[PDB]
Amino acid sequence: RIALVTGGGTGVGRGIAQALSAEGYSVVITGRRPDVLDAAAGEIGGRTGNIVRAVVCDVGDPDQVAALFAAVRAEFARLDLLVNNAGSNVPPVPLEEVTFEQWNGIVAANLTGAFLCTQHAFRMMKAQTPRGGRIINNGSISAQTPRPNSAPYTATKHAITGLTKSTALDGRMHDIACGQIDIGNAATDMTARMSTGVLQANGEVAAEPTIPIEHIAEAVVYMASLPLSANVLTMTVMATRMPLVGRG
Amino acid sequence: RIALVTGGGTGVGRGIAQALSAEGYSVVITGRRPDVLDAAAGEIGGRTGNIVRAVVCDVGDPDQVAALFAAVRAEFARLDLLVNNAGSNVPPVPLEEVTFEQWNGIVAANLTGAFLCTQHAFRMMKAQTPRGGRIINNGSISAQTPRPNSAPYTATKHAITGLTKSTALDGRMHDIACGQIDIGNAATDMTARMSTGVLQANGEVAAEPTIPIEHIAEAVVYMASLPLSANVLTMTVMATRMPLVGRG
Amino acid sequence: RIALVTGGGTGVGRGIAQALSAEGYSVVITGRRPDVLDAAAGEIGGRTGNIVRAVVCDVGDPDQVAALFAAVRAEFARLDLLVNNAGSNVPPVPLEEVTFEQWNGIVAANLTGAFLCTQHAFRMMKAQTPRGGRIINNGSISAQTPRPNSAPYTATKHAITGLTKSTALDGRMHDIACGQIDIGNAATDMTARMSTGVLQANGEVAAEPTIPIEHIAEAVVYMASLPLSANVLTMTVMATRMPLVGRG
Amino acid sequence: RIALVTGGGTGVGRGIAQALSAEGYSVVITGRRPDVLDAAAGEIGGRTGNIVRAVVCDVGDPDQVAALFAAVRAEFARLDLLVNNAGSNVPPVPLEEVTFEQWNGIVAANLTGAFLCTQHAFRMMKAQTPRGGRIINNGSISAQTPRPNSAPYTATKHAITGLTKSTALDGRMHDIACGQIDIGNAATTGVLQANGEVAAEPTIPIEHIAEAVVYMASLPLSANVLTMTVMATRMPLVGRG
Repeated sequence: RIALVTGGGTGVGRGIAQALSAEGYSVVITGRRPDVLDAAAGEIGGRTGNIVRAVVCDVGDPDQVAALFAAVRAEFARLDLLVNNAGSNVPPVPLEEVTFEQWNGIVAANLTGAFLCTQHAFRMMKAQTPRGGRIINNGSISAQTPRPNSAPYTATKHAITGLTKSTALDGRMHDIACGQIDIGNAATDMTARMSTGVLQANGEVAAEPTIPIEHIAEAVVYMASLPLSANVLTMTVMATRMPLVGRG
Repeated sequence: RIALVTGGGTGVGRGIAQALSAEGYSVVITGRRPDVLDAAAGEIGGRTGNIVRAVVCDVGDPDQVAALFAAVRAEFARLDLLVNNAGSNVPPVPLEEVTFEQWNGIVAANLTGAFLCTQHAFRMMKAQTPRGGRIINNGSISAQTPRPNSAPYTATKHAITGLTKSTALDGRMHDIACGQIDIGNAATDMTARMSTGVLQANGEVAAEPTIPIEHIAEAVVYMASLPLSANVLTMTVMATRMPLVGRG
Repeated sequence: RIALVTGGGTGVGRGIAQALSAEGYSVVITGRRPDVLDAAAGEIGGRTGNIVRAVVCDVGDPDQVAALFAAVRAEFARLDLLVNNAGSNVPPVPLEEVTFEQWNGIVAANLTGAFLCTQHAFRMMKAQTPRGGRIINNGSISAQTPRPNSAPYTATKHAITGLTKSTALDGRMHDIACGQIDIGNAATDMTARMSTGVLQANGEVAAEPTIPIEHIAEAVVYMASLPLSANVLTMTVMATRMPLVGRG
Repeated sequence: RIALVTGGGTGVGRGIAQALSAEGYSVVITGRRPDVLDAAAGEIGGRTGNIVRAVVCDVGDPDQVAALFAAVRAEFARLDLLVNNAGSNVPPVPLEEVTFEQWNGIVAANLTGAFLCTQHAFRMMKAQTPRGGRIINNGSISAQTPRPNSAPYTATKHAITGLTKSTALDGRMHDIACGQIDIGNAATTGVLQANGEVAAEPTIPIEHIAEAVVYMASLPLSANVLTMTVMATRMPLVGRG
């Protein structure tokens, strides 16, 4: 099975790529930093003995995205699983202080990118035989309830839910499944913004609990392990003790 | 670890119970049909080789649920996992023709039982040591979007979403996690091969695609396997090509 | 036009009944206490010069609900609007201390009543010429996000959302429109000035910002002003500054 | 009271502007077509006797957006109400056939414009005295449930839900309220059903949408319609597709 994980050189993406590789998949990963990507491909293929190709790619750029998918096709002929994971955040700055440059950055990375990757996945999954495949979109807890000072991130994540639905709907008759995982506070280490301090509903900065990245990878492996006729349309996996379920 | 699965003698409940047993849990299942319950317990018990107990119990009855929980406490002293699976649908009938008996019946089976068991899980989990546990509510995609002639069913399943939400909020400080699985057309092979017709949005009757019960049991196993600090707040697992994600 | 407002002798329901009457509806309000209900009807009819009829009734009781609707048919021969407003919020107690009596009462008040009335509205609205009419369900902010120690109320209000969806679906072909209003901290000037403490997400007690009942009343008048072919499917009207939209 | 309606020259926006102008608001409308915009402002103004200004302005352009709000501040010194109504759709072409231009254009129209106007509204409303004001976001039924071949539209409208929540949250302590209206089949023949078939659907007069917006804005800042869905009753939505 062929898998493509955008933003798979670092963090959650990497742990997903790693777990996917251990399960047998051939895995392509994308990122913008060749050293990081090269490194991760080497370590993961290292451990698993299975194929790991690294393509440097800006998913906001349509030519680069188109090139990425033409390379994947040229080497593997088909694509069985796409994990749309590339993203980014804005500093928690006041809403009216977000620069145009920051705004464009997050729309491209968090929404446009996931959209261009879906298009190319559709074109490949429709054409290949057997037809079909799965697309899993990395969402966020921000697809449900915002932190203060997070309009852009919160918009782009909400937009991903929309994308997931339309994709789930348009792909139905084509044996293409689409599902979304909303992630709550997954972190490799205390270097992450959750341990470093994130805004609470009252506008204060505080540290929040996190969950090992390993659990998310596990979850995604389960979503992808399903036959095309089953689908995890949405799932929320989170640090249990982080604020979310109460009023803020 | 000790697990309790209501309505675990049949269907989704049985598959969940079996999977949990194969995972090494000591499993306790409930139901109203003694033969069927024993049979189930015996079979699972055999294949896995672990303690699978069967208690005949009407989870809509406070006295029975009390006994149910007193039994569990007396044998195992603790409870790590409660799966609220007991529940039943209803043959569709025009909204105004639903009898009081039917309404009351479907409220007790789909809501009250799950509430009563949650109550007792909480009391056990808050008092046991180590303290804490996980509660998984079986909801339904009717918690999202109804079939025609299903007000009572749709209401109780929406009500489960709220129950999960409150249980999750109230349990947060006690290491008690709760999450909901919304299932879309899971069926045993025999039941699915029946091609039972169901009401579409336009009122027509037609059979729908289904998925194996195993995939739901795998998902519940995953949910349950996380440490207490992690939680699947919700997840929709479904037959990919059944109607739902588009407009009805 | 004929309108029926359950629990319309007091609070939000009384305010709605007042505004509808002011709009030239004939209004039937229901409630458990005769003196209260009678006074309200007379007070309202006074200001507007329109018929306000007070029926002392427990909408959780099937027989009573039947007499109620029979009394409505016998006098006005039609029903054009049903506002399911009767309900109640238990004073907050730990999840596991909620008595069976409390549970049955809140489920009967907050969900059963609305269903039974909706059943009879259907009956009448399908029979009359020309057919149709509107149903407005009083949901809650708790249909979205719970306060701590409120699983029963949160569950019954979530349930109303299910009810509304199925009602809207089933009524479609009969020119019956269903919509729901989720109210956030609406209060009488009397009740509001008391500064009553309520539970926050963290378990602290504090008074919260409120809004005049008059605004909910105005909202319902708008919902009902639409021809049957248009519908406010849902609206949330709330105190702008009360906690809700951020994480708790 | 000073109101600003983006895309107020035509369709739903123009209805909202008309209704607001009738309630006694001074109104500013925006659009890219000066001829249409000028004429709509004249029609409305002549009907109500109230000030209606037309600013030619593409909301996806941060300079034009800044210049627009500077003109509002210049004449009125304040803004009480922003209605983010501007927006567009993309032909029901299959998902992989949508062009990059079509994508960029709907993103700019439906999400970026709303965000940019929101920014400037915040700046003004936090500075003016009395401070605060209200922002009403025109969302869509597509923020709940998609038609086939509508990923870009469905995503951007879902994004509006995110924007609304964050605005409501960040605005709370500055006497800024923000709510969203999801419209179903405003009249402005056949559209795509869940099964891919083309069929026509019930609609609702612009007049009822405008009424709903007028209701939302009639509230004092301490009250807010956080979201509402106003729709043609008998259109598919609440059932499975």
